[PDB]
Amino acid sequence: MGYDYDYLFKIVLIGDSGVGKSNLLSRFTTDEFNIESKSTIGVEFATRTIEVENKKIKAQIWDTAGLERYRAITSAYYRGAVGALIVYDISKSSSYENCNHWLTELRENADDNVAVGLIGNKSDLAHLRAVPTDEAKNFAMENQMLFTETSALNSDNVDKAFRELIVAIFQMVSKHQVD
Ligand SMILES: Nc1nc2c(ncn2[C@@H]2O[C@H](COP(=O)(O)OP(=O)(O)NP(=O)(O)O)[C@@H](O)[C@H]2O)c(=O)[nH]1
Ligand SMILES: Nc1nc2c(ncn2[C@@H]2O[C@H](COP(=O)(O)OP(=O)(O)NP(=O)(O)O)[C@@H](O)[C@H]2O)c(=O)[nH]1
Ligand SMILES: [Mg+2]
Repeated sequence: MGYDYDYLFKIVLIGDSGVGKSNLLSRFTTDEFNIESKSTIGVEFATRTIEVENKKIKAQIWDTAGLERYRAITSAYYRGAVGALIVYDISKSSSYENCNHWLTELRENADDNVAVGLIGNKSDLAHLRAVPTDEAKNFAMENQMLFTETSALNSDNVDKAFRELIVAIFQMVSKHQVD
């Protein structure tokens, strides 16, 4: 209360430890980055309110370490989420290859009809690129996922990545005028 919003969307970040989930969260919600961030303790969330078609959408973004955890924690994490972002590190091909493992956790825990986006983070490390863009783009298309390469470090495409997901959920859950 105190805040006028039309929608609240819970969105979860999933992906290997180290890919940059927490920095994506912090960059998107509070415009902060930390080069010395460590593995996440417990579960955290932050919120940013954006505007789409003149409606205010509260985007509540959840974060937890990309590591094995108990069933009760993972169920609470996914519960109520209407969007997910699967994150890999464009400089680390093993993280990208593990995306199918994250897709599996998603299918196993997520509510019906969640919007899914794939993010290749750390695009500022293109001098050490291990994952070709066209390969990742194709993988996203094959699995009906949004796709963006981002850098939490320099802010490149971070708003774009989150906004596109939010706009996609918004599209789904509201009525729209034609012409
Ligand atoms: N809780 C609450 N907040 C309101 C209400 N009306 C306006 N506000 C706050 O006042 C802010 C400024 O109003 P408004 O200009 O309508 O915001 P917008 O965000 O719609 N800006 P433009 O529309 O861009 O100014 C709103 O963004 C909102 O945070 C209200 O009825 N209840
Ligand atoms: N160069 C660069 N480094 C990044 C970028 N994003 C995150 N990092 C760095 O990569 C490291 C890991 O980031 P972090 O956000 O903590 O990853 P995480 O996915 O949250 N890990 P965990 O799951 O364990 O909690 C940190 O040193 C962080 O600063 C980026 O866009 N570019
Ligand atoms: Mg983290």
